[PDB]
Amino acid sequence: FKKGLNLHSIKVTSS
Amino acid sequence: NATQINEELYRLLEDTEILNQEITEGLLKGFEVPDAVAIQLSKRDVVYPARILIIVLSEMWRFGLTKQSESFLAQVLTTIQKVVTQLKGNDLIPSGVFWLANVRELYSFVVFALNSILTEETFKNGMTDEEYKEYVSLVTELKDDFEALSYNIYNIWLKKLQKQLQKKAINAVVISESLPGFSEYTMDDILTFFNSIYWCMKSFHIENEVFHAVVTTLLNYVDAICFNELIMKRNFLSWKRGLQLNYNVTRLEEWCKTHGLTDGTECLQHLIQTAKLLQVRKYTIEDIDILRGICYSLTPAQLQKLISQYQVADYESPIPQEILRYVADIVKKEAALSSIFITPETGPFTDPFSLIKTRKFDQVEAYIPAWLSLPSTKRIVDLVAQQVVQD
Repeated sequence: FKKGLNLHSIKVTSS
Repeated sequence: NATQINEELYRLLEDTEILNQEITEGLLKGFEVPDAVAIQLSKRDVVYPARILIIVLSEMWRFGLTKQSESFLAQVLTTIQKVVTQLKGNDLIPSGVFWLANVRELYSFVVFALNSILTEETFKNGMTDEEYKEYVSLVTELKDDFEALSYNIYNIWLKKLQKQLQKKAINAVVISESLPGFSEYTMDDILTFFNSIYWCMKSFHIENEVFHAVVTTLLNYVDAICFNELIMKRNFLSWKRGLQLNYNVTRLEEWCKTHGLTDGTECLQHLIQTAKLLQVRKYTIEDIDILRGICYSLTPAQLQKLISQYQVADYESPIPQEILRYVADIVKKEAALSSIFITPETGPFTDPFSLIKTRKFDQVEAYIPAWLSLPSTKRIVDLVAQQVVQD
């Protein structure tokens, strides 16, 4: 059981 | 397919023989510094390797690829420090500053990571205490790692800058003569040097405290080496030379004042007082006591040396013997109460960055510079974009 580490560091923007 | 994104991405981050090659040899060693007088640069045009590294590292931590991320970061640290170390020539100032930005950026991220692990309840609550202990240990060790890296590259860079300033500023400040209406480095080269540092640290969004520290250090260094050059000069210390010195020093002070520096004067003090000593009248005992009043940073022995090697010009009254006798008596008096040189600050120095509140980390957009030739990394980022869209 590893939940991992999901630091939501990355974003996505579309114009 | 969205069903096979995280899978492929995983299989990309798992290969640290390809990724490490592209990252350390292509991204890091094959770095290109952007153009900085008044040229505006977005923050994304400067710290692109930092951003990429942050992406790869984040996605590695997401998948629990711990050991691999550890190897990755080890080789990254080694590579960055090596790159900064090999810096020489005209690129010394910009490249250096460039890296000083990137590393700093990285540091901030890691701090954020740690501040997420300990503050946010969801992390400490959502996984085993053993795994949590592992992650805390890892991230902390990484934070300290980047701290050490920034310290290293700062001191390396600064030492190199000093090594060039010693090669220019001695001849520029002491020997170079350029007075208004009186008629191989000059003062313009020094001003161009400091201006390069200023515009580089400005255009690359560097905190001004670092600039303050760097320039203060370099100024004190210049003051020291130039004073230690002057005091051993003979058949040279004339009133004209004092005027010239005062002129050059004044130029530097002007640059400091017109570029934010308030404490620029205290750094150059010995040179200023030296020029003042070479300029003022020294014919009476009262004039000598005045000289003691003005030259507070100069020791009596240094005053004695300076005066004793002063060159009297034609149609100028030579310094009386009573005066010299008085000086020797003062020096004796001071001995009754350790060298005549000033020890220059060669280093190491405290990292200024380790005194500033670390930049609050904000979400990095998935992007890799199109001009780069890094296939795997680009594929990684491209996949990451779709991943974030999916979530």
